[PDB]
Amino acid sequence: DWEIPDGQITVGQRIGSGSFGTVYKGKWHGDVAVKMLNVTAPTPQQLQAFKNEVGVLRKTRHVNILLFMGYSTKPQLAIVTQWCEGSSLYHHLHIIETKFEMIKLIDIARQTAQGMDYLHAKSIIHRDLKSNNIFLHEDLTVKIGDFGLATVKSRWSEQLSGSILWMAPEVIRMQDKNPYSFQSDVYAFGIVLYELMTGQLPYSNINNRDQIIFMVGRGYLSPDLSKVRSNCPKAMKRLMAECLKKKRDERPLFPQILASIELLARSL
Ligand SMILES: Cc1ccc(NC(=O)c2ccnc(C(F)(F)F)c2)cc1-c1cc(OCCO)nc(N2CCOCC2)c1
Repeated sequence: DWEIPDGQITVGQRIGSGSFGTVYKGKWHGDVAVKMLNVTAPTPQQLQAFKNEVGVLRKTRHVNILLFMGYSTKPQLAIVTQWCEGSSLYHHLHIIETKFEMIKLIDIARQTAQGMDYLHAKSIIHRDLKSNNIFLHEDLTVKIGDFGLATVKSRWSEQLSGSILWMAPEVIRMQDKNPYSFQSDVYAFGIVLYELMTGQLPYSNINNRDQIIFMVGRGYLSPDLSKVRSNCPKAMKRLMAECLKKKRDERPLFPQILASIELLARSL
């Protein structure tokens, strides 16, 4: 089992906090990351979202997926994962503005498609794929996770969460019927491809969030693919357009995406 014996995990510096949890850099067989899902006695919702997140993570054993290490219920509900030196893709592209070579951008894309293909084969829909959830371990290896603390685990689009730029037209329309599919994860991956190849977030010239929501959902607005840097291969721009298709069934799945990136990478 993955239940860590009591009084083994130690917690150090607070790395983040939100409505749905607090993350610390901790110690348990070396450096680890610890997520405290509750503070006071947990609600039945918190216990269930904990059981569901642990259920998802315990099924993952892949180099491009954040390493789940274990869990604790005493004294608080905790999830222990590996600790990674580095920064997320978001930090690199939009905060410190790292100028990666085209070969590295294609490799980050390949490693993300690699981890995504794995999750989909295990019937795990990410539901929140974006550059912030793509960690660059030692600024070289992609480690996909869900580092967000604004959202809860399980169920599917209540809403209320700013990951709108990576939302497929069918997800951004905020309908009662569950809009989440493998294809909505592919659209989010297409947005990540846009960020890699442009170095920008889409719709940067629109200052109104409700207008972005309305227009993407209605198909009036889509990413400007002419913004992709000159050295972006024609196959990559073609793949990006395929992933961003408004009709979800027209979107390629990750075994196809992965084969397209692997062929692209060999032909540089
Ligand atoms: C500790 C923790 C526990 C569970 C989870 N859960 C998932 O990752 C998850 C949930 C649902 N599904 C999946 C899916 F991948 F299958 F989709 C994955 C995350 C963390 C966590 C939070 C976070 O946040 C930092 C503050 O934002 N930083 C990290 N780092 C680890 C690497 O070193 C830098 C710090 C780890």
